[PDB]
Amino acid sequence: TSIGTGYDLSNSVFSPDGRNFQVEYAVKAVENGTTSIGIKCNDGVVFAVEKLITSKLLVPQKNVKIQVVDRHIGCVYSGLIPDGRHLVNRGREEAASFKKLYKTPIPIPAFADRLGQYVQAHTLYNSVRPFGVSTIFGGVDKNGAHLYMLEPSGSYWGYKGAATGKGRQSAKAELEKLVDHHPEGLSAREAVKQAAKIIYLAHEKEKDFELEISWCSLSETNGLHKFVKGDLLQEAIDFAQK
Amino acid sequence: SAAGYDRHITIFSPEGRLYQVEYAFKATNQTNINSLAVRGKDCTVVISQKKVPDKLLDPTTVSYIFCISRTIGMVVNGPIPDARNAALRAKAEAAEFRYKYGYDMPCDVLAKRMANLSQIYTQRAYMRPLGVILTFVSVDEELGPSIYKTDPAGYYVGYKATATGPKQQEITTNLENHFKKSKIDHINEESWEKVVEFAITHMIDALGTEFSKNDLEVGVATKDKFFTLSAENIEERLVA
Amino acid sequence: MNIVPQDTFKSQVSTDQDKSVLSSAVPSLPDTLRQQEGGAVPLSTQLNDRHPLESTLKNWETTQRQRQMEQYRQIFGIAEPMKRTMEMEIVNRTDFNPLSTNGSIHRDILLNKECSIDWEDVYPGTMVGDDVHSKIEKQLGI
Amino acid sequence: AGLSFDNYQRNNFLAENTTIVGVKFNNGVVIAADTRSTQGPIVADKNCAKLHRISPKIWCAGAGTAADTEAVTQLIGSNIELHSLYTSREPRVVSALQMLKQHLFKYQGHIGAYLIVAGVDPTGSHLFSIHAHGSTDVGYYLSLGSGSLAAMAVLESHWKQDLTKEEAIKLASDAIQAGIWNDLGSGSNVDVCVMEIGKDAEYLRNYLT
Amino acid sequence: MTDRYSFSLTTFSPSGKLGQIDYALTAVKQGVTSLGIKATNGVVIATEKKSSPLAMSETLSKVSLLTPDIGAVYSGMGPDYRVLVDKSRKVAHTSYKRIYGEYPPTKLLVSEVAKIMQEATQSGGVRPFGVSLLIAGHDEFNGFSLYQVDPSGSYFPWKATAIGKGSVAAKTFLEKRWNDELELEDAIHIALLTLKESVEGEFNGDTIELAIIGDENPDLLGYTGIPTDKGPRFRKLTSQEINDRLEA
Amino acid sequence: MQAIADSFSVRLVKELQYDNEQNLESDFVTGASQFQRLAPSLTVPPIASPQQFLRAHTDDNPDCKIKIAHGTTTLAFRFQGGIIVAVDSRATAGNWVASQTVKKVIEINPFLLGTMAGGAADCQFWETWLGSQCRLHELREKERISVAAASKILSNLVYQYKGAGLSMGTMICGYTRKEGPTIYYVDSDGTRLKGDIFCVGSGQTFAYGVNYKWDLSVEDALYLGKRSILAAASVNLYHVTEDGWIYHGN
Amino acid sequence: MFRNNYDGDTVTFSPTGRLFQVEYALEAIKQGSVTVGLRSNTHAVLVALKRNADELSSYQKKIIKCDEHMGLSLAGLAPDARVLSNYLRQQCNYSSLVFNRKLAVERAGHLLCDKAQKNTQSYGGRPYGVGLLIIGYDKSGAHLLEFQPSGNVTELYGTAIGARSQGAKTYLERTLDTFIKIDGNPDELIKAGVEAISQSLRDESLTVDNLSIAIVGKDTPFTIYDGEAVAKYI
Amino acid sequence: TQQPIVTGTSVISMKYDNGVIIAADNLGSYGSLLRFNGVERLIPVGDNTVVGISGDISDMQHIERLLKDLVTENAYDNPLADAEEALEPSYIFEYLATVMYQRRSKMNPLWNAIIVAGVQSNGDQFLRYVNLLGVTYSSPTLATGFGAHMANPLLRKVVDRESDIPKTTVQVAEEAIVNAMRVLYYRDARSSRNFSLAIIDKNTGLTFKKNLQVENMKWDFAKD
Amino acid sequence: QFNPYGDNGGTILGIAGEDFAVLAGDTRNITDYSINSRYEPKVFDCGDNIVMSANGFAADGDALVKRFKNSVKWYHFDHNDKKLSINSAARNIQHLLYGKRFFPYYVHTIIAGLDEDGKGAVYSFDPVGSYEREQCRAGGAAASLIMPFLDNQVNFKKPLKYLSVEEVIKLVRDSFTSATERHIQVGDGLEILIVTKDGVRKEFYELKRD
Repeated sequence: TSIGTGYDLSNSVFSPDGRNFQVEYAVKAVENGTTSIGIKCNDGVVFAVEKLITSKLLVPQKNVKIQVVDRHIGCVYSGLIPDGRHLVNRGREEAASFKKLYKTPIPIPAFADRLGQYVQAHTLYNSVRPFGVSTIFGGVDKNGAHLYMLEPSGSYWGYKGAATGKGRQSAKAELEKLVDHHPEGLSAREAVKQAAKIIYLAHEKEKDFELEISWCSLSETNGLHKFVKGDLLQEAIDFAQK
Repeated sequence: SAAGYDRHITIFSPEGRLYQVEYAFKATNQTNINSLAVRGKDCTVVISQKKVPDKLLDPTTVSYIFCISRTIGMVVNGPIPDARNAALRAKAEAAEFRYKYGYDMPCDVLAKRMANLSQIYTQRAYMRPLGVILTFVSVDEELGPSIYKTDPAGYYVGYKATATGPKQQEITTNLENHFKKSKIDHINEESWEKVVEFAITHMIDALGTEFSKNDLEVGVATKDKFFTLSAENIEERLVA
Repeated sequence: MNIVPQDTFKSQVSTDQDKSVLSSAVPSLPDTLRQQEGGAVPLSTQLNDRHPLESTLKNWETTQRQRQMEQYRQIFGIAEPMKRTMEMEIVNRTDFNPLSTNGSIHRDILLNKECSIDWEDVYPGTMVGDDVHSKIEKQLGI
Repeated sequence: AGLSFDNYQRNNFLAENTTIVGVKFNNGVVIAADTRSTQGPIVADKNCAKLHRISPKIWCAGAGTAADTEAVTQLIGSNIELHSLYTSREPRVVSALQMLKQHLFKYQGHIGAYLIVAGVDPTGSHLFSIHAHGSTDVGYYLSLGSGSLAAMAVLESHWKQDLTKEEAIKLASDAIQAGIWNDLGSGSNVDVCVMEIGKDAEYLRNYLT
Repeated sequence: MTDRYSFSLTTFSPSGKLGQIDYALTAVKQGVTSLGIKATNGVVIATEKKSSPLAMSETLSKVSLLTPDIGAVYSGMGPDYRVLVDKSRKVAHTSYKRIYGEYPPTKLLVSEVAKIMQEATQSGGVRPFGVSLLIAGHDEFNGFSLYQVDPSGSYFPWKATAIGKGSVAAKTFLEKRWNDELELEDAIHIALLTLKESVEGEFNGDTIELAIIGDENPDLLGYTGIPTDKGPRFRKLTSQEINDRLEA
Repeated sequence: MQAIADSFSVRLVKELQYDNEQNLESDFVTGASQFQRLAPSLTVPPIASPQQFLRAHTDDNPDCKIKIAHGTTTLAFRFQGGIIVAVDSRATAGNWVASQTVKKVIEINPFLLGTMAGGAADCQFWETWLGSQCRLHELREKERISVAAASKILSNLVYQYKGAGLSMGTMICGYTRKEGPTIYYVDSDGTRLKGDIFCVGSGQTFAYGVNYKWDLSVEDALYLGKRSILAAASVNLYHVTEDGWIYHGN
Repeated sequence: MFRNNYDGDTVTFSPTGRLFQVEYALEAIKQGSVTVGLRSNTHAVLVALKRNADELSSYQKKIIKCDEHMGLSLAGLAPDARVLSNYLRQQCNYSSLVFNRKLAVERAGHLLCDKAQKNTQSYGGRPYGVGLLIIGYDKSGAHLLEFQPSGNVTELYGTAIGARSQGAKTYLERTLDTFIKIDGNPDELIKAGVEAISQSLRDESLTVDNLSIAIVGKDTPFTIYDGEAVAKYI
Repeated sequence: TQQPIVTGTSVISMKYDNGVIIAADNLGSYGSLLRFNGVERLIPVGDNTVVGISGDISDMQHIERLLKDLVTENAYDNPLADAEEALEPSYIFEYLATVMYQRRSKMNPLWNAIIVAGVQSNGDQFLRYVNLLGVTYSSPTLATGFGAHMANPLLRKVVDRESDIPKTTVQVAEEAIVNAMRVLYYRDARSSRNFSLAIIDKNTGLTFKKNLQVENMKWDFAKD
Repeated sequence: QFNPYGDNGGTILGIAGEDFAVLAGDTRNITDYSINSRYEPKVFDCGDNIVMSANGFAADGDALVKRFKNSVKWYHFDHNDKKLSINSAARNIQHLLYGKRFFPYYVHTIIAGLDEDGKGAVYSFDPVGSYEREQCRAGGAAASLIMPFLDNQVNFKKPLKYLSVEEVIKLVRDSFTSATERHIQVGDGLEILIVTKDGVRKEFYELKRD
């Protein structure tokens, strides 16, 4: 049963089947968030986000839905906005501390483990609650490109392609098709086009939507996280439409 | 059902039981994964089943086998977040033992230390037990090949060989039959590759299914180091 | 990353620095009767003529623990010291034995002192205010 | 808790108004000492046991502040016994050395104990010197005390790698005897303890009389 | 400031009973049987090493030496017993050995363990321990002694007793088989007979754990040279000795 | 738990020493709580010998020496009409010009007077603090504080800091209905002495010629105090009655 | 009915995945009166409608100055507004004292978000229940920010919060191109704000007692107009 | 702290019409032993600030760590961290002076003398000095240690008042600095022939010159 | 032991007029016999028409002025932007100085402004907070030279009450010129702050630079 009565009113409690229902409810909260996807290309990562069209009163350049943790790490999240902001702040702090200590940018697996330990620590006591966000992050290090997805339980994994939010099922189906049709791999620009296509397919929607695409590629951005400029974004949008 | 304050905290039921501990035990089988551990003449071998049904996952990042110290390896049955928590705790414990007492921590002593921590969790109202089962393996400089296991109840004990998971009964029965036939408590082999092959064959016979190179993880502890085999090593071991 | 304890000296003093023994008649002044120190011990005398090793011995274990936490933060991340501190706080907070002074077993397990003895363990150690109610008031902060 | 600092100011106001050797041999270690105990120039005791037992196969002999030496040895022995019970294993000399070093370093040299520690464990035979401030050193033959120079001269005269048990016992006894004859701090008798690998420790009280 | 306190986990029932202590006693009654018999020249402590067939029996021992002259056994929850044994070994040194230069007598160490167990019932952070302990010892001025300690912290001395799943039948057998002229060997034989009726499966030296408090053992001292240094009186019988006694 | 995380989440603030609340309060970062303490907070050097440090650095070129109160003769005595306090008002001269008359008698409140001796800053600061304490006490108890209580408060305060470096000697004089007129002498050594006649400063022996009887009139008492100060040597006179102190000047 | 079982505190999720205490804290904003903020490339303006308990009472202060270059207006719980305003004053004071810097508006928004997020994930406290509008002028020009006590901050050219703020917000959105280019003429921007806040009036009229204005600019320090100082704007 | 062990001698600096110039040698002494050659004592902060440090080398490295951490924390969650929210010389000096005075008040001082030089965002020159006691001051020419006794008299002949600043070109100021460094190498026993120089100009930005050597030395009249 | 004190010897002078006040100081900052700077002001406007100077160890004086200005900021925040009177400022400075009773600031402090009735007022402080209101006070190295000059020129000789601002400025300039001629530590420049009902005005004059 999805509702565990008598075992869902406090964090860090085991059900008779060995389940933790507060973490599952945080997962339910995550599943109602905006659709976000990540694709791992031959030598980089691409992140794509579907966003709702807001009022014209918002400053166009001060509203970015893709967060930069470090010069080589990109991140998006689905769920509670404040929880995502808190987790991104913690990730930036961890990256800064590692770079100060060991004079090198932090490898993606180490960053993922630190974030996962921090998230898991919030499923241990009844005085806190689990984070209501699922985070797709990635980047490039000396060992290559890495893409990870982290869940409210603290469990994280590396992915060839990841999706989260309301339209997670369609996005996952498209990602599986893309993996099947490209056993050899995929390039950064082709990844951008496919990410635009997947976001458009998943959205298909009340009035309109906008698309944000970011990428980090050794060949394209010299292993740095950058937002997609006007020309490439327009090309991706046109490819997605037709 | 606990039917009381034991629905949340670890206190005695009228029958004299701790339901949260038993529920953590139930949680230990969430991943639906089996692991086996056997001892050679001068090596110890652990083999864990790997299930990656999702095509979008990166298999190289899926592992339940951890390197705790130079000579100690660990296999965990249960969810991966608690597994990583326990792995970091065990690493810190081993390093602190070396700093405080001047020699490397034995496998059994580390198992006892983790069991004492689990006892703390069982007795404290505001601390929950971790829903994992830990299996430490090594080649101790005094005891030779060593396997020890700890559970959420705080109980720990050593084994000639062990199996953990939903299908652990069949594997244990097969191990008991083989040991009764051989009338020894260890595997009579001189190379760890042969012990790895024997453990793979035992797992295949017990589970009744065939395994490829990507369906298993293998860790080997010798008197020098504990190391994890890669895909090529497991593929080489399968061909025999 | 300290080894010998540092920053042990007091930087400011006041007549109401000890909040637990403040006089009810004059709240800005301490209550000498309930202090039970002999009645002739001004606070200023505690600022001079101290044995140089006393501060090092009194803060040694805390300094080693802080260094261990800093090492965990550097190598493992914020979560590991956070969890260690949380466990220690939870254990210390729920222990209230007004008739005993010995530490708990679980605290010793957490501090990795299960089979370790120091002189603090061998040597663990009135007219007014040495009863259960004083400890209750101090514990509850009322 | 711990050692008290009370009456330090009061005591300030009131104020204002031995030969020990250790020798390694091919299958173990030997420790030896003299038996003269003095209080200034007066001989307080002609038969005093200076060899102390940290553990059944780990022994030590000290100099400096006698009370500090005894107290530190007993505290480390209690810790060693508890650790051996906890690990269900024979105690190691390295562990006792680590405990002694860290305890002495904690007190910043204010505990005046200087030790020679010899022992046998499953890893082999070990001999160490320990200073009050916390520094430790390893050696094949060591001397300590006011008669340490004469004993060291004898040890440097007649030490070699291939030493049997009897040769090591004789060499240690000769070093203690030289300290006895040429130093006013020593003189009465020779106590020996032999720790051999795979056997029980042998404590010879008044080996030379 | 509601986190500065935690309400008591052990409270009185309307009938006047502490429920958690009773439930811990119930958990003790569900454990493996352990017994003790006091003789004129020694004390015997016995237990059943109930276990997986692939588990090494020698790795886990339910009989623990507390001092060279004091040992203990338990019935109930193993981890609680392990924690209590570590604490008792430490306390024997902190409170007695480093003060008087001697190991404590049996009754005082029993009192320390009992106080530690009692403090677990006056707590808002922990539940009481779920074990019952049998402690056997010898001391110079009191001779041989055997005590039982309950989860509430109460302790009592016994000529012979048993705890665990088969406590009632074992107590009946001991009542019918105890006299004040019994010898240590007779006590060992009676302990084996009593354990025979309790063990359901294999009854050999690999499923029984026996320990004795008898005469001093110079061979276990580890060194020679001091005539006044008494050897340990606690001794755990090996599997071969148990097999030899069972065959005879 | 998140507070622990913040404590372990990161240097600059540590070097600024602003992670401590006392440092933030002393520099008025978080507000003006520094100016809201009933018991003042006194800074000490974080060393093993603060007393030796202060004694060495105070007993040594510019005008930055600690100002010392006048060693001039002061007299206080009690009679059936109240209390007479007389201070020789000879003013020392320096590189400054006085705006008005300099008072060597501190007016603690409209009913209490104190006399300065030793450190001027210590006397002024602690007698103003004593006035604040007396006002709070009278507000709480709805009755005028007795002279004994105020003198004891000052004595306990100075005793808590005994040996730190404070130097002060004061005479607390007051007339209450219960006690009548009362004079106490309190110094930095912790002594608290009730008395009838006090003469402090240079020439105290000459001024101690006080012709004294408990039947003197107000005018006779004022004349006697003036004459005693003149023999010790203008004079400043204070007459303390149950209704307060009255300043005469002479 | 089922919501009643899962709204006890801030550390409890509903089975559908909702955090109800934070939603209630957000709902607490509409219990306050309407405030409006807008800006151009050179100036930023706040307009507040003040309320009184009765005719014998005074009107509540809705505009609080944080620093010579930054201020805010509040709508919601009074204690939370007091706490947050004091915190922002402390942060600006720290910046000025330690670095001789003027605290950036974006930095203040980030600090407020960090402070507000903590109360929504721990037991013992409650989430803040006041919304804020922050105006300022710094090296990046004029800035207007909207702070929501769930721990959210947005940067806008204009907005309105409080009861019946939808009309003012719609008016501001419709006429964005008008006030977006009112550079160097503070009076026109203030008048646009007054008209916007008048769009949200219900059976009430702006007087010299219930109207409050605030302006910051390039050479204009944060200034608050009350009483007769707003008479010419009515 | 409480005693210097490895030290550097002196730093000199002056203002000219469009910017500032600072210079310091590359030696770390160990008493009378000239132990370490190749110690950089000019720390560039941002694109507009240079900090020169004389005194204890370990404390200098601690200050370098503090400056790097300040630069990193400035860019934390700051989009325009290099365009309009970059650090100013005044901010850096205020932080450093606060640290120096606070550590003086703790009886745990940093044994250094620090000069901050740069150009503010409005084009104004910034040049200020702090030391281990927390004493701060500003002047058109600044120097520490031996330089304060020998370099300042030479530099004040070029820039003696504020009105002289607009009349001084970069070439004249650089020549004066080089001559002062040569004089210091002549008459300072703990000095080195190798030095680094930094020019901060409101038009050309930051120019950092390393491996500069004293040249044109008049070792010729010693023959008789 | 580390010595935390220093000396940056300078000279300051405060004079109270009928409806104005003046606080002047030399701008020379020196160490031993060396010149750190020739224009380093020591007299500051602290807001609310109050001028302050703390002569002696420069770091301590800078810290004291900084603390006073921050406290004034908080006073304006907490009391509806009420104007801080000169006597209240003197009390605050007394508390700030006495807060360091056992680790004192090594400075002598002068403040100046207008009282409640509009008359000029000057307050002088001892290093640990003892303070008094005075008509005129000189402090620093050359006070013993400046004071006799003013005493010869003025009667506290046209009375001080009827002097104008310009005459007081001229007297201060002449006294400082004489002190510069006689004292090695005095020279370079002189800065004067004048407080009247219209606010604070600054004037600067050059002095001998040898």
